[PDB]
Amino acid sequence: MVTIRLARHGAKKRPFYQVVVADSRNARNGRFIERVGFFNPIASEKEEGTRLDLDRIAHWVGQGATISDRVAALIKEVNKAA
Amino acid sequence: VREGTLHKGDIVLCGFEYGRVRAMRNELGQEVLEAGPSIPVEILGLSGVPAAGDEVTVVRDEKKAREVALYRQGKFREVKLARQQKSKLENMFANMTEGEVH
Amino acid sequence: ARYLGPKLKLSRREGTDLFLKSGVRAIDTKCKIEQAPGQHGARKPRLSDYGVQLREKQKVRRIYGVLERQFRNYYKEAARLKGNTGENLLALLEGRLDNVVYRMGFGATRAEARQLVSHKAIMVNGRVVNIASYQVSPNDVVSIREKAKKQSRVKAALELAEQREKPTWLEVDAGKMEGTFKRKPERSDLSADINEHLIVELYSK
Amino acid sequence: ATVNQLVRKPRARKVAKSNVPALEACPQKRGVCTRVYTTTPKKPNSALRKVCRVRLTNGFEVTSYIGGEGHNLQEHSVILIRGGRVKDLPGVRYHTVRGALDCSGVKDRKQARSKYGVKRPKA
Amino acid sequence: AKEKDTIRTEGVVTEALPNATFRVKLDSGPEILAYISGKMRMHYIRILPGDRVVVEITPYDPTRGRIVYRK
Amino acid sequence: DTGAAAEPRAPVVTIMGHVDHGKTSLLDYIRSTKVASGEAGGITQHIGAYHVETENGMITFLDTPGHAAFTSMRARGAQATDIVVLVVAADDGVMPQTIEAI
RNA sequence: CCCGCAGAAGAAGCACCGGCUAACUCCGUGCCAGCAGCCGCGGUAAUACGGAGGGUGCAAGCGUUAAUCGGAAUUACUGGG
RNA sequence: UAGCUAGUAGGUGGGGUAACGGCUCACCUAGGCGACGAUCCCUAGCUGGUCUGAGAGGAUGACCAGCCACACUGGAACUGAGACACGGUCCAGACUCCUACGGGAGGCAGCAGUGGGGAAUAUUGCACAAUGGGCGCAAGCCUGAUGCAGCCAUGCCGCGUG
Repeated sequence: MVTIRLARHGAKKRPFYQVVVADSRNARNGRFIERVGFFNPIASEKEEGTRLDLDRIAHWVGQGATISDRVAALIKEVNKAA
Repeated sequence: VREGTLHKGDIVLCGFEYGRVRAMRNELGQEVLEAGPSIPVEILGLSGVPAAGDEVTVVRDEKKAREVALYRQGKFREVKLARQQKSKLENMFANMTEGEVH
Repeated sequence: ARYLGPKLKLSRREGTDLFLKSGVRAIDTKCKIEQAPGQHGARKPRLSDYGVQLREKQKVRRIYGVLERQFRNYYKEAARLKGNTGENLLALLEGRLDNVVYRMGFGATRAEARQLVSHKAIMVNGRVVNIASYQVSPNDVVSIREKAKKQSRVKAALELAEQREKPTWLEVDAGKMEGTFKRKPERSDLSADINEHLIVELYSK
Repeated sequence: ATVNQLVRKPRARKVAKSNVPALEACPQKRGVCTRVYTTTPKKPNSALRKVCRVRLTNGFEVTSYIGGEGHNLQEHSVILIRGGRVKDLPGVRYHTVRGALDCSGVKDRKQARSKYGVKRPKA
Repeated sequence: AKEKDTIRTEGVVTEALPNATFRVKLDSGPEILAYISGKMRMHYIRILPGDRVVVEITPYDPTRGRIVYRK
Repeated sequence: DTGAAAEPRAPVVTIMGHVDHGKTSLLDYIRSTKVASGEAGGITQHIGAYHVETENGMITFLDTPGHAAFTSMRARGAQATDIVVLVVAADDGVMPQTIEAI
């Protein structure tokens, strides 16, 4: 079934996550329905680094998709306002 | 084994062959991890079949030990393969020796 | 990395000085210019059309003190940019950190400038920078940090620095061991020695 | 050619065969050899040049040049075999690698030691 | 550089083949295939069987002579 | 090691002579194995080392053929072992094998 | 990742130099030994072999070999006869 | 490699499948495909792409990712939402091991690793700390996926040997 989850494409010892809508059976790096944001935990002092289109995430929750615990935490971090 | 200590992580140099001990067996006893001062021990994970007529010694480092082994083996082949060919010289070139060459 | 060899042989082979030594005096006696190095250099060269291209590649490369693989990377970047490739080449070479230190006159020579940037004397916008190849931006202050401040190394250099004709694209400063890089070099600002179509031509074949 | 004809029967590239039957996307192969002769070249040059019949491990019998000054090689000996024609001799498309497997390097050679298999002189 | 391990010894020329190649029987050795040397070709000299010539032989291949010296 | 702090070594002992007559039997009796004559032809054809418990005390044993082809193994086994034993039978009293172990 | 200590201390090789193709002389050998990617060099003054000196290229790599495309308008539609 | 096709090509009816269907059967008709290359043989996992090239093109499909196929050889089905099932099952065959010799056990084209092949490609490593799965309300357990280290100038790039 559909799950909102963090996939890691970044370099060795510098994870850069791509928050993404995918089925549960597929591997972390594998097949997916669509991208929805990104999350850099390593980050830098610049303002950008956590981004998520909420109209997309609320749509997928409306279609019944469940949310991975990190992405669930990042949604309740960014809210309307952090 | 003459000297009474030994562990799995030891790098070993046997003749011109080198390597790290993968596992240890003392006769029927396959559970040994250490060596006594008079016990026989099977070594496993050593490169090649060594010549079995000589002294085996543990060494400090895998990168270095390997190099040493390589060099000594090279030397061994070298002298043994050189001199010989040329020497068979005259006879091989000069005259067809005898007949009963069968 | 680095040439490491005798400096004057390159100037004598190229037949025009490359400024590699040139601290205390611009001495004629040591240089022996246009006589060529080695046994048979006395004879007239009668150089080829391939050789005049290949010589000019070495002439430019030996000024900045680059190796062919690093120098090739500047050529690839200069080529993809709009406008003249030779000018965008010389802009990236002049944009080096070890080069700006020589232009500001903090170091006596380009090798001493590369030594000071390697030895972590030099800071750009308050970052320390190890890498000599580092690409300086417009609006970049540059300075010596406290450990390397007021040593015999910088102090002798700042004296002989006054003789120079003084660059047009940067502010010199240097009353308190710093400098500011204002804007890009352009073809008029930089020297007339280089034949710029010629060095680019050699990579075409 | 006419464009309807090229639609009908298209253009066809040459086969572009290799110079070495040793092939197999390999730079090096192995063999056990048999006989070492010293055969004359073609008449524009003169010399007696050292050549060996290599039986390759893939079952091909081929012939191969021996470079450098003398060699230890004879009878059954395992050598390394790289490519490269020598045109002055008949049909030799291969060279033995000196200083490899059973082959001696060239003793008392000083220049160009990348060929001839010679570790650098130290004193 | 060249080393002086090549051996020179005499023989009677048995028979002339094509290509300036000769079947020469040595005194001690067997009968060996000998090619003529460069010098004879250079000074336009040709030779004939039944005559006794100095024949350089290599230890590497003892089946190939070299006719060094004149008729 | 630092200061030469080496500690006792139990003896390695080698046995030479003839299989079935007694050369196997001395080793086989301590281990209680009944492995004597279990190799083809009833004869020992290769070297082996076996560590024993003599109740109380420890000893290691090395075993090798007494025969002609195994001269080099008996030369290495003598210098590797602390003690050599030579078994002898009254069928011959003296052998070509007995002076080689002397 | 940052600071401190000591002292130029611990750290440069590899190919090539007849034309093509950037870079030359001497000595040894004497159509022999051997070089050779191509055309070719060497048979008594070898800028092409072997050694040495000098030089050139490139760099913790360098060279050779094998493999693919390019040059090849040498399967040519664009672009041949 | 120029003729190839009897369930072959079409229809009706029965049976079958989640569902269309010669899917499978009975009966009826004589067609189907074929030089715009059928059939047969050789050779080949395919593509987003990579490499080269001014482009057109050519060569190529490692790594990364999508999809299909295979799981000692040969064949079949069960259970189940989904398999005719890589570490499930049953039988036959080859082959290895065990044995009281009657009869049984096993399938590294999983990660390490060894024999062998070959010119030549690695440590019988550490941890669920992180991402992501399986189960569970959850703690938690399991995860050679994955994250990491060890090894090799193999490649790219940076720096030094003043």
